[PDB]
Amino acid sequence: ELAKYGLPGVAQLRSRESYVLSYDPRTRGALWVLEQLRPERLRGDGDRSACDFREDDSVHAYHRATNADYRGSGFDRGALAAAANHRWSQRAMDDTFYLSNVAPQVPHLNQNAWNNLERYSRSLTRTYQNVYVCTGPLFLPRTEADGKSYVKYQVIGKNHVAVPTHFFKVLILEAAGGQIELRSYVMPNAPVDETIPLERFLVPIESIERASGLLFVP
Amino acid sequence: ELAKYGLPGVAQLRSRESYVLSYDPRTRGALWVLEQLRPERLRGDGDRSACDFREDDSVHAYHRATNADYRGSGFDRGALAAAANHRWSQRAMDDTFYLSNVAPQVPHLNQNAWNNLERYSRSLTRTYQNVYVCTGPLFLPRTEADGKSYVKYQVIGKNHVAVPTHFFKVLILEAAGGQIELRSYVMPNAPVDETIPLERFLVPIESIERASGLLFVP
Ligand SMILES: [Mg+2]
Ligand SMILES: [Mg+2]
Repeated sequence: ELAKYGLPGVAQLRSRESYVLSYDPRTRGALWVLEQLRPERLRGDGDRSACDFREDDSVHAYHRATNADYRGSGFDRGALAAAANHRWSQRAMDDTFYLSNVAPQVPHLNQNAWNNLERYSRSLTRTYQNVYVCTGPLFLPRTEADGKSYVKYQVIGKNHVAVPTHFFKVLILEAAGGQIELRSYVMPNAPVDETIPLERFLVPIESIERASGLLFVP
Repeated sequence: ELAKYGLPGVAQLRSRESYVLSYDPRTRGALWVLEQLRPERLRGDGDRSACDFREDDSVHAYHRATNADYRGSGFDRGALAAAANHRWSQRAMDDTFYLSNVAPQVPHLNQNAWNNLERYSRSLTRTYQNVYVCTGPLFLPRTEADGKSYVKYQVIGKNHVAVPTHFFKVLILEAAGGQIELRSYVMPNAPVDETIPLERFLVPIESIERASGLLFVP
């Protein structure tokens, strides 16, 4: 048999209380995380200190981000499935502090501009019955003086956790009616101004689908 | 439950007559390719023109490598599963010319030193009843002027096909008496001296396992 000893590659799905993620052991962070925020269900009892992030013991130690990797890095532990999205229940929001839900994020971006869009998705849960949000990183290519195009991203910690160049957020908004409503955003991993209107970052989703390796048109 | 709209990330395993691969839609290349070389049966009468490659149709057109991506790159279409490994059957060799089995490779490496390593793998079908080979790319970080580590690789064509910085090859040498011995090689995607003994590119498998995100030890 060709599979006599096992295949080296894992399809690394995780389904937590609060989201589903697909994990990439090479980047030491998630490919995508999808949550369904419904209203009804956002605001609730439960909280946790802003810094109580935990490594994921379901990920092999070879490919597992640790708090030490972020230590001294200048990057926030930016959660993709946001914490205030799941104040519904306690470990429903404890699952959002696993480092599998986290990518190195420029702190000004984590606290102001990505934060405003997190609010926007939390505001749009108001016009539509159900709001599904899928979030993840981008590593976008970039030319230099020689004319050739390069992907270049920073790598932090001894475990070499990748710092994304960009992040995407795609929302498909509905149950209560007829169900069109797809909206796609991308911001660079950089101190982007809070003043810029949120929709200056709208992008067609195949932009994201080609770059990310994922397919969203279902 | 939130999976009501499927998942955007499909794990990608193809099984051809000659190998199992696992595909990466973001790099537009295989994460690994798994062959089982057996002492002679896989050297028969098959043959194929050396540049006759097919773009894979089992991969969505947003994430697939094409021959136009390679055309002006300066890079060889280096087959990870070697074509000479499967003279056994015409289809077993035609499978190795799928572009999903191919990564951008510096042509001097493809034809002198990587070639010697594959000729070395085919050789060791002397001593061992079975020789398993797993080949794949590596994207290794390098340290820059500012003291930070970055992963930097070129992308070619307008599907942005990742140019690996290194290549790994793992030999699982099954001796006739059941005994299995392990061997691991990493060579840079560069013109490297074919006169250097292949012994100098030996590396520990945990090193490939931490860099690639794969787990090999059976
Ligand atoms: Mg945050
Ligand atoms: Mg070759």
